[PDB]
Amino acid sequence: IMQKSNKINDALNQHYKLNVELGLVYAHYAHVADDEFDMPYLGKFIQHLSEDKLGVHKEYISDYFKRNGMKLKTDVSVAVKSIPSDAKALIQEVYARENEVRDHVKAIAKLALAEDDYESFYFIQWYVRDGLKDLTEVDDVVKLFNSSNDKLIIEETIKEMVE
Amino acid sequence: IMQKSNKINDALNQHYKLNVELGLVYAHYAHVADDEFDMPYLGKFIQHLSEDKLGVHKEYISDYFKRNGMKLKTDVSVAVKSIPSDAKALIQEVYARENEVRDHVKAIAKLALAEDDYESFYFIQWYVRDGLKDLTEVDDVVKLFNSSNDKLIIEETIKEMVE
Amino acid sequence: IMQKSNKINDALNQHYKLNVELGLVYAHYAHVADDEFDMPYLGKFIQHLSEDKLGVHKEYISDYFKRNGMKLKTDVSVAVKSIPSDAKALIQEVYARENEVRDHVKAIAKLALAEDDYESFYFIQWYVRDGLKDLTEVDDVVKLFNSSNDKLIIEETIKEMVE
Amino acid sequence: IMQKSNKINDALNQHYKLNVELGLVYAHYAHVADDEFDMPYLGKFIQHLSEDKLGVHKEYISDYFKRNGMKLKTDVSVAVKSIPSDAKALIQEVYARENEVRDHVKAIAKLALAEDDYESFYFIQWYVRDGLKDLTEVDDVVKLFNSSNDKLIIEETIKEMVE
Amino acid sequence: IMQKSNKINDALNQHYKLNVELGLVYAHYAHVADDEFDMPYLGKFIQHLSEDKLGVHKEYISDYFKRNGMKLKTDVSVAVKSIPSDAKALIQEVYARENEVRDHVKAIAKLALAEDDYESFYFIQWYVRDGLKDLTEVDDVVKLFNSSNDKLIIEETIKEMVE
Amino acid sequence: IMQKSNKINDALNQHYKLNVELGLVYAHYAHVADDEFDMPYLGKFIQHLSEDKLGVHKEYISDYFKRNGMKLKTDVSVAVKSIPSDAKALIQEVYARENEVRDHVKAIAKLALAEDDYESFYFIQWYVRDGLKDLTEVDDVVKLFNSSNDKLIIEETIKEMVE
Ligand SMILES: [Fe+3]
Ligand SMILES: [Fe+3]
Ligand SMILES: [Fe+3]
Ligand SMILES: [Fe+3]
Ligand SMILES: [Fe+3]
Ligand SMILES: [Fe+3]
Ligand SMILES: [Fe+3]
Ligand SMILES: [Fe+3]
Ligand SMILES: [Fe+3]
Ligand SMILES: [Fe+3]
Ligand SMILES: [Fe+3]
Ligand SMILES: [Fe+3]
Ligand SMILES: [Fe+3]
Ligand SMILES: [Fe+3]
Ligand SMILES: [Fe+3]
Ligand SMILES: [Fe+3]
Ligand SMILES: [Fe+3]
Ligand SMILES: [Fe+3]
Ligand SMILES: [Fe+3]
Ligand SMILES: [Fe+3]
Ligand SMILES: [Fe+3]
Ligand SMILES: [Fe+3]
Ligand SMILES: [Fe+3]
Ligand SMILES: [Fe+3]
Ligand SMILES: [Fe+3]
Ligand SMILES: [Fe+3]
Ligand SMILES: [Fe+3]
Ligand SMILES: [Fe+3]
Ligand SMILES: [Fe+3]
Ligand SMILES: [Fe+3]
Ligand SMILES: [Fe+3]
Ligand SMILES: [Fe+3]
Ligand SMILES: [Fe+3]
Ligand SMILES: [Fe+3]
Ligand SMILES: [Fe+3]
Ligand SMILES: [Fe+3]
Ligand SMILES: [Fe+3]
Ligand SMILES: [Fe+3]
Ligand SMILES: [Fe+3]
Ligand SMILES: [Fe+3]
Ligand SMILES: [Fe+3]
Ligand SMILES: [Fe+3]
Ligand SMILES: [Fe+3]
Ligand SMILES: [Fe+3]
Ligand SMILES: [Fe+3]
Ligand SMILES: [Fe+3]
Ligand SMILES: [Fe+3]
Ligand SMILES: [Fe+3]
Ligand SMILES: [Fe+3]
Ligand SMILES: [Fe+3]
Ligand SMILES: [Fe+3]
Ligand SMILES: [Fe+3]
Ligand SMILES: [Fe+3]
Ligand SMILES: [Fe+3]
Ligand SMILES: [Mg+2]
Ligand SMILES: [Mg+2]
Ligand SMILES: [Mg+2]
Ligand SMILES: [Mg+2]
Ligand SMILES: [Mg+2]
Ligand SMILES: [Mg+2]
Repeated sequence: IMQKSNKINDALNQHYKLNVELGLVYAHYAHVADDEFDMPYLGKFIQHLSEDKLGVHKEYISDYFKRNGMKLKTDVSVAVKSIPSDAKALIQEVYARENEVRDHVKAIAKLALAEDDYESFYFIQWYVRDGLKDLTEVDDVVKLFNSSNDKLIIEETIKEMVE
Repeated sequence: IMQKSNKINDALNQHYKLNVELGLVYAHYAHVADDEFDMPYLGKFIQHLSEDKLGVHKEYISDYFKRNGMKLKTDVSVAVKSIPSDAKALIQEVYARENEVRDHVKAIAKLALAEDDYESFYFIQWYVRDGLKDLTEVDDVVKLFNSSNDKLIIEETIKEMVE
Repeated sequence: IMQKSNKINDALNQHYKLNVELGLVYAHYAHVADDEFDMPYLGKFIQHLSEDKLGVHKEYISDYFKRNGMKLKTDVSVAVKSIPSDAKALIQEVYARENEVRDHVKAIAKLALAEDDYESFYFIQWYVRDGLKDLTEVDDVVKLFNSSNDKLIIEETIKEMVE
Repeated sequence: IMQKSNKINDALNQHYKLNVELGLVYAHYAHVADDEFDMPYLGKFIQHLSEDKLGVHKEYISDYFKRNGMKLKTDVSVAVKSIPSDAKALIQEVYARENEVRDHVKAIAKLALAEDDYESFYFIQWYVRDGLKDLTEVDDVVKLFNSSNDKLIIEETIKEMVE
Repeated sequence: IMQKSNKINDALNQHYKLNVELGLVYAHYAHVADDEFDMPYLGKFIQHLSEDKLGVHKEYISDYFKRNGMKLKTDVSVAVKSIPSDAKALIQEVYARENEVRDHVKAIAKLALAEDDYESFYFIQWYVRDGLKDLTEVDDVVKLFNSSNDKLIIEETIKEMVE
Repeated sequence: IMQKSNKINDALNQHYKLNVELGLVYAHYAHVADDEFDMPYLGKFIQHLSEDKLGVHKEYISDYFKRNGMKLKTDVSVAVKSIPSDAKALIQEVYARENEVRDHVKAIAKLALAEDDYESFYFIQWYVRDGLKDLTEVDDVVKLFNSSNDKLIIEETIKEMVE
């Protein structure tokens, strides 16, 4: 009498895929921030976000599926074929992707209510809140590039954020 | 006077890609071991191996590239399109893939000597040793399925291995 | 039945001499960084590298010779007859010399294999790894001069590196 | 795709046999050093070397075989049919045998590279280093017999070495 | 007025030889128990018994000889030319050899009284008691193979015995 | 109104050079004491003196120059082209060089007073005292070779001095 929603199943499989692929992209951007742009703390901030997407962001869905009978799907393809031209544009790109996360998460909450899937509406509340948190942390680094022209000042300020 | 080997660069980019894709496959197999085969400790063993491949196995290469000027490439595609039929065949599949890792790692060591790239030969020694270690840990779980017909006995024995 | 290689003996005596003379040059550059360029932390970084070259870098060879019957040779001549014009070029010079160290160390590893001197190949692995480490630490200071125009910002950033 | 080298298998079985038989000989020499030559600390030094050869020196090979599918062979024959005439010649004999160990270990490293068996080249690095260490510790006792004519002085000096 | 018995000297040299050769055989059986029969705890039990035979069982005799003027003889030959077909028969074989130890030890006690060698009768009391102890510990593992058909149950039970 | 004395500048640059070159010679003699003469504690005593000359003895001058505007000069050449024939003559040679240090240091103090350079007279007081201290410590080892014919007795006595 509690059959899982296929629509929610698909939307969460899509979101699983987004977090894997985002995490793989951020792992690359973390590398570039350190190696090419000489900003290892910016690299550490982005690497932390990468391990976040490839960790709890995907594991919570996988665990959730175990409990309710939804089917997990692993279908992944991502190629980092060009890189932003400097550190500001790099973190600006990360921002734009985190903003899209908020839009994807919102669609899932809306769908969960349309499906009368209150377990799924409960489960997604965490993503609803974290969408704004991850976006805010990234926004706190974007602001640094408009507040100083000095890479090492910026780096020094980031070091108190991923501490 | 210390220009990086393109051949080693490619072979390590390929190995980076193998560890990402293997890690994504193992994350799926971990899920199935718990959810479908009712073996959450086998699932915990495979999840640990997944986080190993998607963690230090790929990060050491990325860090190494930063030091020597090799170029990191992120080009990933993996789809888990069928799953082994039971827990024994699942861990047997994991075994077969770890055995292939040893063959890939051996080719890189051999290439590093052919290139007179002793930094790369040093760097790969860790993978040379870990290839046998990961294979042995997986082999220690395969043996359980030939030693008992009782899933819960096996599960109980695995619990002292990923402890 | 285990007679020491004269070729390895000479190559390690040459490397002993390189580390003494490099260490004496860096001791001078450390002085100049502090006294002339007003960068005492850059001076502390270079002094640490000096004591590294004049310490374990030369002592490991001397100890090794004691064990295998190779002959130690002390033949040293170095004069610091001009100094780079500013702090950036100073650390750039240190970089260029550490990069040459990697090339010298690589020749010794290659020779050890050609001689079937596996004790010497083992012994040099430490230098193979440290060549990249010392180069990376120096590279981490070079990057600072391209990341800021402010000596005191740079100095402040170096202070968290030789801490 | 990772089939074990029979040549390495044989060379390591031979080395297993050497460490057993050497250990049995040293256990006898330890006895004689104490009982016949009145040098119990020299006896303790040689007994420690005996337990070294009959312990980790043979166990590491046996463990290694478990991991890679090589076959262990136990084929042992040793008879101590004459004993050196005094303590100096006793420790001189031990020295000569440890020097031969270095030659045997070197042949195995060389063979491992010829076989492209990098797991075996990794595994033998420990023996490559320990060959010089055991030889050096034994050499440190040989030197005592050329530095003093007084057994009890020598004994007293050995007591700070196997401490 | 206290001249050592040659008969006891020979019987203890023979027993020294038995403990060396038994210890070498058990080291091999320990390997097989783990590697071939997938029972590493059974392997750990047999390895412990091996180090027992090759340790105090032989050292007590060697020490005893030092005190009373008996001559130590090292004459060793052992080849493990076939292995029992499964774990039960392996531990059954170990049992049969430990039972023979009790018979050999009993002959020495009897001889010591016939020789009026009360020091030797005292010295052998330890072996008289340990013969039954080692036999009992081995018997406690034999019983497991008649109490369960499940290798992993047996393994789990052995793990609380060599703990 | 406080212009640095060129004469003191030269005399301290010469003394800087003496301590570097002496330190390099002692590092070699330390090696020989251990390796050739079988006296590792004598080697440890001489190595400590080497690190003394190449450390504070040269660094105090370099630091002093930073404070008063004197120019540091690095002009070093030393070759150890023959070695004394035995341990006594080795330490006798070290003694003779430390005695010359006292004469060089005395000339600098005398010059500092002739120049009315009381900062330089203050600065050299440390060297005035250390000249006698280093000479006394070396003299305490020379005395050992006239007090015993037994290398190991001497070695044992040195071990309580560089402790
Ligand atoms: Fe569907
Ligand atoms: Fe976080
Ligand atoms: Fe599921
Ligand atoms: Fe792209
Ligand atoms: Fe940038
Ligand atoms: Fe998050
Ligand atoms: Fe600041
Ligand atoms: Fe700060
Ligand atoms: Fe701060
Ligand atoms: Fe290419
Ligand atoms: Fe692990
Ligand atoms: Fe890079
Ligand atoms: Fe598939
Ligand atoms: Fe199953
Ligand atoms: Fe691993
Ligand atoms: Fe249990
Ligand atoms: Fe249990
Ligand atoms: Fe338990
Ligand atoms: Fe030569
Ligand atoms: Fe350092
Ligand atoms: Fe030497
Ligand atoms: Fe110059
Ligand atoms: Fe400057
Ligand atoms: Fe270094
Ligand atoms: Fe700060
Ligand atoms: Fe600050
Ligand atoms: Fe700070
Ligand atoms: Fe064969
Ligand atoms: Fe030891
Ligand atoms: Fe085996
Ligand atoms: Fe013999
Ligand atoms: Fe003697
Ligand atoms: Fe050893
Ligand atoms: Fe003493
Ligand atoms: Fe004493
Ligand atoms: Fe003492
Ligand atoms: Fe007899
Ligand atoms: Fe026991
Ligand atoms: Fe004896
Ligand atoms: Fe047999
Ligand atoms: Fe079996
Ligand atoms: Fe026993
Ligand atoms: Fe149980
Ligand atoms: Fe239990
Ligand atoms: Fe238990
Ligand atoms: Fe002048
Ligand atoms: Fe001192
Ligand atoms: Fe200056
Ligand atoms: Fe000379
Ligand atoms: Fe001498
Ligand atoms: Fe001094
Ligand atoms: Fe004494
Ligand atoms: Fe003493
Ligand atoms: Fe003492
Ligand atoms: Mg409604
Ligand atoms: Mg070649
Ligand atoms: Mg060759
Ligand atoms: Mg080849
Ligand atoms: Mg009677
Ligand atoms: Mg006057």
